[PDB]
Amino acid sequence: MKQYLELMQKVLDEGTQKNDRTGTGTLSIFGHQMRFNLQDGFPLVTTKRCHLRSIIHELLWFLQGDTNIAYLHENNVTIWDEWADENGDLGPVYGKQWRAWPTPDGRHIDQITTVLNQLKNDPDSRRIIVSAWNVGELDKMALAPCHAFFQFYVADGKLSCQLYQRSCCVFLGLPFNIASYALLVHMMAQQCDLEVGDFVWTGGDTHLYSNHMDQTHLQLSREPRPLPKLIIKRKPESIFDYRFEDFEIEGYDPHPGIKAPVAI
Amino acid sequence: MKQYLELMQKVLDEGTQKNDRTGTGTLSIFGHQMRFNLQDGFPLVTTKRCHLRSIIHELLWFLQGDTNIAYLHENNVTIWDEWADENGDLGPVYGKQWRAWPTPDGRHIDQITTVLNQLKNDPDSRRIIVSAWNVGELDKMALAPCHAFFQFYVADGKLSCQLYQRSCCVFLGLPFNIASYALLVHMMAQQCDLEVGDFVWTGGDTHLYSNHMDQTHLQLSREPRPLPKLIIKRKPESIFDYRFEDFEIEGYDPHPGIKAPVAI
Ligand SMILES: C#CCN(Cc1ccc2[nH]c(N)nc(=O)c2c1)c1ccc(C(=O)N[C@@H](CCC(=O)O)C(=O)O)cc1
Ligand SMILES: C#CCN(Cc1ccc2[nH]c(N)nc(=O)c2c1)c1ccc(C(=O)N[C@@H](CCC(=O)O)C(=O)O)cc1
Ligand SMILES: *c1cc(=O)[nH]c(=O)n1[C@H]1C[C@H](O)[C@@H](COP(=O)(O)O)O1
Ligand SMILES: O=c1ccn([C@H]2C[C@H](O)[C@@H](COP(=O)(O)O)O2)c(=O)[nH]1
Repeated sequence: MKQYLELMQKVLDEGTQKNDRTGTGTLSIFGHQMRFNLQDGFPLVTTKRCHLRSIIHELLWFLQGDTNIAYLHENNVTIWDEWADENGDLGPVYGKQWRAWPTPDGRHIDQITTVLNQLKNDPDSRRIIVSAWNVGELDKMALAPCHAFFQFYVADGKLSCQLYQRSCCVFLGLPFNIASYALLVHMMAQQCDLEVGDFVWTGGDTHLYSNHMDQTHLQLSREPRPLPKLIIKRKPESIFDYRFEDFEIEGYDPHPGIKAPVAI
Repeated sequence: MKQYLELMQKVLDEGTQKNDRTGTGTLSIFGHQMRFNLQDGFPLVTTKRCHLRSIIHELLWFLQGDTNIAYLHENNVTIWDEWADENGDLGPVYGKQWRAWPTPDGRHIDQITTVLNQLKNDPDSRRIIVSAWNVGELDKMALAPCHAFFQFYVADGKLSCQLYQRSCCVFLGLPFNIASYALLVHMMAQQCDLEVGDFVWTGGDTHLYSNHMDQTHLQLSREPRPLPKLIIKRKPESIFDYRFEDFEIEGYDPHPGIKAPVAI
């Protein structure tokens, strides 16, 4: 899409040559923001074919508060296998923090439940937030949260959301993170009887890995196409009752997929 | 400053009306990003005379890990009075989370010292973050954090910083926050022998209160003046050893001050 393709061009033109913890190298910029009016369509990239199957199961996985790769493997979703332990645990990552943030005194906070109730009962609140950046448990996580902080906002019966991504692999992860959250917004909006608003993406270290240069140049050649439309075919009793089948993307006519190496 | 004034104009041009828990009306937009090249000068508002004394003392107070206003009173800083209890306590706000975020294991994490060490030993890290948003202790705080989370970044021997402010009172609090963090960056930079880079400001619910409209337009009719210059007259042994006298602001010729009501 326009915004995404511009971010790619920006990294290429202004990026800085940094050496990352991988050793692979990187072109990087710091601080960037894009706005996606969800009224214009689901922000799923068209200049390259992306698969929602994994994006959806991961999100539903997150909402369960599950941090064991089990559910994902049972649905043929790899993504988190390269960081899971023997048993398939990743530590108190997204999900554990979303559904059971640990207080210093033993209790547990349910941020998703809180956010739902604030949306329904105090939509004007300026502190409707979900944070995965739990400092006290970062050392117990298989990896530090990339999409670490998000805030909801209601205005004219519309639900908007801003995500703060500390680290961003522009080529591989961004398309995935964007669709993931756009998805959540729709789910929340349906559960609270609100129209969808804007999805605002904000990133910290935004980069393109060196061995992605070819792919990026290839993708920048392709013309963006009309955005598809997300369809929710059922309104569950709660935001925790959604099932994979409930979603359907209509009108998605993307350019062919582009394979690329994942630096771990 | 150009960036600041354009923000105000944007809120006024694109903001929708909302009601906050203070019973006061507001004009707000959601999601915005601002950039300040610290090498251009110290980002202190000139279209309105600002008070540095308080800005500096609050910051030192934060770095000390202090959450009681006694210190602020000794130096005659009043900014926090309205929210302190009978004993001057504000609860586990900024200072406490920064210097001693409590984990569930009974440990405590000093995030400031941590980033300092990351800045010196692994400046390329994409996890140099300080968060005051402790879901577990929000209910003990006199006020939920406004400048909630910030990330550092190094490139070309320059230290940049990005702040995420969930809620922002454009006319009254923003000038304070900008200058506060710009100061933290200079200190962090001086301690790490780095040159200052950019201070990126990212806001969530950015608003102007209904009773600030006249002052806002008054200020908006003024022409920004050249940015002042910050001069540190000493290099302390640690980031925690700066005194008020170590700082000098030169070339500050602001327009007349503009008194305005604070929503509590
Ligand atoms: C962001 C995020 C979550 N994540 C996590 C995640 C973790 C480490 C990373 N490391 C690097 N170098 N780049 C990344 O974008 C990245 C993303 C993802 C995991 C795998 C794929 C991936 O390789 N894509 C495959 C599979 C897609 C699918 O199964 O649906 C592809 O062919 O597109 C994408 C996103
Ligand atoms: C940010 C922050 C810290 N804070 C804390 C803080 C806490 C709650 C808030 N609530 C609201 N409604 N607006 C705010 O900006 C705000 C700021 C401050 C508190 C007061 C002033 C203030 O009254 N402004 C006067 C100060 C005069 C003086 O120096 O004594 C001014 O005109 O500058 C500024 C900063
Ligand atoms: C909070 C503290 C700060 O440092 N700076 C700020 O601008 N503020 C503002 C935001 C808002 O006007 C009010 C907080 O209200 P709430 O927590 O959003 O409900 O103070
Ligand atoms: O949802 C995700 C997860 C990971 N990453 C990327 C960010 C970095 O490219 C790398 C993680 O590295 P560190 O930030 O921890 O160094 O994977 C994303 O872009 N999105």
